[PDB]
Amino acid sequence: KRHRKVLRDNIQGITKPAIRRLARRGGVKRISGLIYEETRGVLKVFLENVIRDAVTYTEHAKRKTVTAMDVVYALKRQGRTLYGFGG
Amino acid sequence: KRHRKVLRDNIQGITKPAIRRLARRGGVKRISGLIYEETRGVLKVFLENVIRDAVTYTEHAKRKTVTAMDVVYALKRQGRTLYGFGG
Amino acid sequence: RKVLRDNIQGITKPAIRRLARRGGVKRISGLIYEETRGVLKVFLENVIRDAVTYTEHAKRKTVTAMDVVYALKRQGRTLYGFGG
Amino acid sequence: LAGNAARDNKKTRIIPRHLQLAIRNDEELNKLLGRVTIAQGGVLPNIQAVLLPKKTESHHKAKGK
Amino acid sequence: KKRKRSRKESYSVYVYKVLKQVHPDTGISSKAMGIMNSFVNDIFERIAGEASRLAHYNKRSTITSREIQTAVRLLLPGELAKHAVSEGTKAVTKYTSAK
Amino acid sequence: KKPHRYRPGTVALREIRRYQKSTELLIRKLPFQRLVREIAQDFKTDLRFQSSAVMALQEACEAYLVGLFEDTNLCAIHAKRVTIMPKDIQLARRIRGERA
DNA sequence: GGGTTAGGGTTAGGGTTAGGGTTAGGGTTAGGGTTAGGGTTAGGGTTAGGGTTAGGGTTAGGGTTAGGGTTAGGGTTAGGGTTAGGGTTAGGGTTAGGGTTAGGGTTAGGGTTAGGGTTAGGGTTAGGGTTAGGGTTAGGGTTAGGGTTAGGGTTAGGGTTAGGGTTAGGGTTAGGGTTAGGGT
DNA sequence: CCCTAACCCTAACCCTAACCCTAACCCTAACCCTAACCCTAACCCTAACCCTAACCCTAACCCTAACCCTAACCCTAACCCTAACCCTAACCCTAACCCTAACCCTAACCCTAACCCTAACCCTAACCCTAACCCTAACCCTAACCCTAACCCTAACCCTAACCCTAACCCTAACCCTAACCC
Repeated sequence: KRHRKVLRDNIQGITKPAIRRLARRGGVKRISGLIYEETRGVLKVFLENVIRDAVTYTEHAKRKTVTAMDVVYALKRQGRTLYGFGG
Repeated sequence: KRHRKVLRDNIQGITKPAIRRLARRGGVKRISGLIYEETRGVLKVFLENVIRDAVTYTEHAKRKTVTAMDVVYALKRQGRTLYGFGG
Repeated sequence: RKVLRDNIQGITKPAIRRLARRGGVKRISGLIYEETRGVLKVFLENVIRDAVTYTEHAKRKTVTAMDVVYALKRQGRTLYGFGG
Repeated sequence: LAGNAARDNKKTRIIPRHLQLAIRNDEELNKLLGRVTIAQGGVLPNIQAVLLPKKTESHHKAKGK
Repeated sequence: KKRKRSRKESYSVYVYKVLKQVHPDTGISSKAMGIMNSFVNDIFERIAGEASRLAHYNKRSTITSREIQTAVRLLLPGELAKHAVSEGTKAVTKYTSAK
Repeated sequence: KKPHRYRPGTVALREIRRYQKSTELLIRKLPFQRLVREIAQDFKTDLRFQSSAVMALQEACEAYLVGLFEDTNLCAIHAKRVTIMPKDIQLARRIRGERA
């Protein structure tokens, strides 16, 4: 009836290794200890903002499913045009 | 089965008439329209504060059930002192 | 002599304004001066009646500073500093 | 927090007032020491806006028109 | 419960006897025992509580009769104090004569 | 007093007099069971509330709220008004000292 | 003014709800001792205090007159009062079954002593650097005018626009195949 | 693998803009007067920048005494079935409370206009501040000292607690004063 956990993943899965893999692509050489809590605060205010505009388009069509063309349409407004994931 | 969990509609569970019967015991004669949202803000802060101290006593005893002699031991510290529903 | 009137007329009108211009008040009506001598004789009565009770317990005849720091602590207004 | 408020007033000692400007300007240290009165301290500067001079000529006098 | 279960302690038998002396032929509901039994167990932790601190400030190590007389003078209010400091001494007088 | 209409503000005086003379709780028990359960999720999950714990929380929460309204009313009658409003609740909380 | 429409103390009849003993254990206490700790006495060194010695400097008074804030008394409208059905919905119950926990038997764990064995804290000083008046020495708030000039009114004659005649496409609401997003 | 909800063509029936056509208001460009506002020439604050000089914080000492390690100790919180109950299930109706929608009627809110009554000054006549100027009355620190308050024993007895039981407290019906109807 219910997954006993209701945490809905609390900004989790961004484990120390994942943030130490994205940073290394960037060029970072000696990541400091406190960065991990902060980089789970910047991802958070971004995933919400693409999402609030994404739901707003779907409710306009009255459908209940967030298709990828809705995420490509929301991402253009904020400023970054993803090319091709949805087309 | 019970495939649902408690959403956050509860704070609007206090109805518009219930805040007009807990204010007519108070002497209020002409309740204004905007009060109903504010009275759901004052109750909302209070129910959390008795609750955080209540859970903190239960976790001390390593149980999983918040019995009323825990609410009565939290309500004394904040300020009030319920006499009766407890020992 | 502790002339009753003189002791309370001791908190004079200038000092019932300068103790109130430290709070923000810009215009003070004439009758504030009488009421504010009333509320500083029903506060001292309560602090100086619970410093006498501790003093008697130790069979002493001098009201020390620590006793006033313990009278104020009970009523909810702790004072940090003039004591230990 | 007290020492950082002594440089701002250009002095090298943490005297009693500099202790109030650091326990009354914080939001998690003014909710613990919120009833205590500090000896020979002072008050934090605040004047409510409505009082500040802004009557704008006041009016009601001989028509300033 | 009775599965080798523990036995609680309540000042409920004593309250009933006092009700009989002040007002005969009157009874108390079990909900009203709960408010009253808590009061008798809350005035115990304020009157005894000021006594512990009074002993420490002085430096003395015993909570004797004088200490439970200064606590009644400070914690209780105005004329429910003179009528209770007087009542207690009368009962201490009798016990000193016989036990 | 045609049953059709009583002038505005006269039904309420009958309501105040009848309500102040009885002790039954005024918020419904099933909805308040839920508000406490939702607030508890954040502090921990897997917490089981005995029946008495949600009863006490109802008899304290009603009492804080019944009180704020009497003090909000005293503030309203000061300005010459006869009705509570959103602004009046905030003066009562700053003076009592709760908000800070 | 109305005669008026509005609730409020009684009361049989079950249905609970404290009373009411009543043994029946079940802890608790009231009797017995000793023994060591603790308050209680006395003396002597030393801090509030009061009581005039004086003095100086703010300081709290009294008058007075513009200024200004406040509080009235009329012109316009927001939370009251219906109303009753219908859409919830919070209650009255069910089993029933599992979740949890007060009842047990064994080991870290904190005084404890104790006589040394110190080391660090508590007084206890004389020198450093003083840190806050005061006298100059430049910048800012008010105070109240006078001369412009840049807004805040007007008309009237065009430029839209609202209303009142007139048509048919661009949307709805079910109704099928079709699939793909959870759910393991 | 294993499925149930989602979609998407499709197929019909009005709702609903567009177009047009006078005929009206409304809002533009001009056109004076009138008062906000910047300047201005004063008065009164407000820091800024030096210079003491004096008044203590911060370094020194010594000393004495609460901390501390090694030795024996011994309560006491540690884990584990276990009975047993009590709390969450998705189990279930149902009328009395939420809504709601059209409505009137007080209030909440502005304007103007009197009109008291508080605020800024100046003159003065003290009272409270210092230098202290003594003295003595309570405050603490030894010695010493019984009187009391602890600690194991032991033998009752007095307090829960389940078991009844009937008696005051209940809804519920039936029938009278008591204010709004408003001149």
